[PDB]
Amino acid sequence: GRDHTSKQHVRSGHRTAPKSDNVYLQLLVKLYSFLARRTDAPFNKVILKSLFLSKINRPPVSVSRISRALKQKGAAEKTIVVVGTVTDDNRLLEFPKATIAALRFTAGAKDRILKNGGEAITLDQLALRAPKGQNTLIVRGPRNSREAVRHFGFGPHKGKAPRILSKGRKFERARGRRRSRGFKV
Amino acid sequence: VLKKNPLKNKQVLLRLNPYAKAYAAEKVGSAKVEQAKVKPSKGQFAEVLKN
Amino acid sequence: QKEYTEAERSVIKAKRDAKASNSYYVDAQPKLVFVVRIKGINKIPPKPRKVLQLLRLTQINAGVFVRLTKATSELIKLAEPYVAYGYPSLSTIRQLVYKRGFGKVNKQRIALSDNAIIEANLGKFNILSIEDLIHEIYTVGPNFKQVSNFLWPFKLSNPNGGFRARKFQHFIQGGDTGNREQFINALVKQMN
Amino acid sequence: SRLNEYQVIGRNLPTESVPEPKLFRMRIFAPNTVVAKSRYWYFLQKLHKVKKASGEIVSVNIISEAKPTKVKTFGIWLRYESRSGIHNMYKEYRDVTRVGAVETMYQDLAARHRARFRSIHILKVVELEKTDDVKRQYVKQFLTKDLKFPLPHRVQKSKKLFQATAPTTFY
Amino acid sequence: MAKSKNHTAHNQTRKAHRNGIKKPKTYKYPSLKGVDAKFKRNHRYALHGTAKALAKARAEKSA
Amino acid sequence: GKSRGYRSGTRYAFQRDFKKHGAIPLSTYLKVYKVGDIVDIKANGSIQKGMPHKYYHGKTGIVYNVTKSSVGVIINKVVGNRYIEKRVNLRVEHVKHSACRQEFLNRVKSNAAKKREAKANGETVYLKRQAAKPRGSRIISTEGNIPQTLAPVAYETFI
RNA sequence: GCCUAGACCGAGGACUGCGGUUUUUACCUAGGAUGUUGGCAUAAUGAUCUUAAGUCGCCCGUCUUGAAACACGGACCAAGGA
RNA sequence: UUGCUUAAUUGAACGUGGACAAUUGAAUGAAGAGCUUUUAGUGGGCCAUUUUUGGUAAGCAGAACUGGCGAUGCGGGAUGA
RNA sequence: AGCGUGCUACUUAUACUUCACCGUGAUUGCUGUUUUGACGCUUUCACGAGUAGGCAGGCGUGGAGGUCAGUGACGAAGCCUU
Repeated sequence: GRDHTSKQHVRSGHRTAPKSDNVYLQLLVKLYSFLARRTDAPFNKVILKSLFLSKINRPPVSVSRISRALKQKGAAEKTIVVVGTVTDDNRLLEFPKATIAALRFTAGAKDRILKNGGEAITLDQLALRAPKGQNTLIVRGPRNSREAVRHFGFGPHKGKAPRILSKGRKFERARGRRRSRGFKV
Repeated sequence: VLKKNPLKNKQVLLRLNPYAKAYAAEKVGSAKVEQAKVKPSKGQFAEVLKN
Repeated sequence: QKEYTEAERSVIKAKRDAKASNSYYVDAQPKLVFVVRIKGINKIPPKPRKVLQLLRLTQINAGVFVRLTKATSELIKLAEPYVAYGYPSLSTIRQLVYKRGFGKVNKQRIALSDNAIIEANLGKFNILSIEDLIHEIYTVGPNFKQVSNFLWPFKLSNPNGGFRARKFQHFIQGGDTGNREQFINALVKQMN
Repeated sequence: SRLNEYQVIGRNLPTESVPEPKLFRMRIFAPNTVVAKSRYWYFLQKLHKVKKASGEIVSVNIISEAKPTKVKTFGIWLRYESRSGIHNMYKEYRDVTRVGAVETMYQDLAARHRARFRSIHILKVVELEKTDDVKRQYVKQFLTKDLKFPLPHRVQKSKKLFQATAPTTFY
Repeated sequence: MAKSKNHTAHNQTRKAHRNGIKKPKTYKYPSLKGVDAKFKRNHRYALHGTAKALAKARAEKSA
Repeated sequence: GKSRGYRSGTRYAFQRDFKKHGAIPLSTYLKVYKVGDIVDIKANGSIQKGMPHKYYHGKTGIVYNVTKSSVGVIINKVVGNRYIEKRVNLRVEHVKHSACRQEFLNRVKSNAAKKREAKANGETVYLKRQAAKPRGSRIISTEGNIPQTLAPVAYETFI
């Protein structure tokens, strides 16, 4: 017998492989499993983990975020790495010239990058021109902007959104939401 | 693949403790101590007998 | 080895001289204790259970070295009804480390079969050999914490010859728990 | 138990107010020095304001018998607890060693009074030099001139289960 | 007919210590909720002015 | 009829000390509390305004708000399996500075004072506190202190 | 330090290591059993089934704090059956 | 810095800049820490030590702390949650 | 072969120690020898009770798309059988 100070036979709780069965996504894991194992660069181990992430943990990165990242001091010529989809943003007034490496580009996002003299490469082409991820800048999309997060942790005095089907004056606005109808929480 | 006890295996003992050879060569485990024959209890400590 | 021998001879000489000059030589209190958990893992109150977990005594017949201070003494007092502890001799420490010495390397129990294993994990504390480790344990040194935590808790067997008739009572009243102070060596010889 | 006689000397822990505390000595009959030092504190705390935490053990020494091969009669003064109260007795023993007579005492009071080791305090163990110091008849009868006695009805311990010859008890 | 157990705290500390008892996290900047409004009102101007002063300070050594 | 009012069970906790009734000495009203100070809570029965609940009697916390006659104290209370920060408004009569700060603040200055000197003298010094170690060897001299022999005493009734 | 009696096991499968003797770019007891001999291959050996012996073994499902229960359902079998 | 505060250049709060490095300031330990979503069953309990209320008491009724049984076999108590 | 007490040896749990094998979790390494398996191979260490319940990997039945140019009147399917 043993006095177990912790729970036994506990899995790490992290993804060790992609849930997807895309054969091409698995070639990227194969390529970055080798680089993470054989290079000892911190960038390689970060990319390998991001390839495992689910869809909601890889939110789209707009072409505006990349614009804002390229505007950092000394980051105008860094290689933008996005493990996910790069989408278009019609709100931009101008886009610079830069190389962006991404899993996927929308038609609009790819168009604007090329129209401004930039280059849209995939993550395998990145491993050629940067096997160590030299001079890169990883950009991630906003995770908490998802609509499902609005309702997480709903409760009294929390300020989260109720899980409701219809919005209007007759739908959960009277008692508990108004001090004229009893109380407000 | 197999732990060997240095207290049974001489080669493992020499591998771990090179000084062991000297300890055996100098008979350190049975070394005499040179001293005179003295009895320092004849005085007051003889109150162990009675007090 | 030379300093062990000279320390013993100096202590004996001091005792003899104090006997000569109508004095009394009071020996230095022990600075190291060996603690063996001799009680199973069932029906333990929360406080001694937590104390035993902090001493890394998570199984029966498991032994560990503890440097005696007020804090650790009060720790051991809470675990007294479940452990037997005492002041170990040098030969006991050497036999323990040689036969049952394992180090904690990357949270793995690795046998101390070569001085390279000890060096790779305790070189920054100037421990280059099994003898360096034994010396650090015996004469409780500056790096005692690291060396003792590097040692995996010793896994002794049941005594050859058994315990007394009933264990779970204090050694003073014919049991086995508590402090026996030099008889830890006979027990460890039974158990190692 | 199987006992030894120990000298234990102790004192209060030195204080800046009291820098040379008085040394106290006791003769303790214990199986080992771990119990001997424990029994010492047990009797000091019954006689003086001291504890193990606030005190110090100075010396522990075995007291060997002066004349281990000389037959003596020991008078022992006792203080034991019964189921009802606390009593004093004085009992006498014939033995060659001071320790063994105490060992006889512990067996004796267990047999005749159901008194456990924890229930007994030995106030004093004294050698009886003179014959008139003997008060108890169960030891006085062995001090007579030219004492002889046979051992009738000798029982011989047999190694085998079956003996082919009739048993005998001569001696 | 329905006399049952009224109340007990038996097993309640065990359930508390399975995942607890977790201490609250500390942060460099605690919230100013419940702080006196007069101090809170003034603390706004003091921080606003400090940001202006630094912005000028970084201006002289930048361009 | 169970009763669980606000001040239930405070018969002795909210009593004044023996021969300490009446007016409050004004050192209470002269002490200065700053946000971030560590203070002890001890309800004074003679002031019924700004009185803490009986739970906070004897608890220590951090001052986070200072008002005209009160301080806001933060207490962590175990509610189930976690702690909750409680924000209690207390008149300063119920509040006292915690003395645990000053001893540690002294050690902060003492440690710095000792450390800078060791650099000055070209040596090094160890600043961590140490638990009381077992005592070293010593020699007991017996001039005037020949050991007294003690024996257990006979039983005797003393009524 | 030395001698000495017995029991159980032999995972691994080119080399790599740490040591020792160095008489040596050699050998070793030093990162896990080999050598030799006899017998058998119409069999020594192993497995299963039936049975004897020794020892242990209360009738399942269920509700229940608690079932072998003198609590309830169940004679048996097939097919259907949530 | 402030519109708060002071008779005030006093403060209060937040800062700029500078010094103090592995004894960065007790012990021991750490199959790592933190965070989130979602959902199951459960919401009849009982027993032992110790504290304890009602009762003459109860294999009675009701509480406190811990450990157990339930949910658990195994060695001992012949048999037994 | 009772009671009190002490000692010596001895008996044996699914407990402990060493070893083997299984699984789970973690962990070492593996593409200029990656070579037709990298959802793989490989090194090491620890762990293994379990109702209600949860999750994972599998086994089996009727029918469907593809494939085995599959089996079969020289005997399919079914059924019985140390």
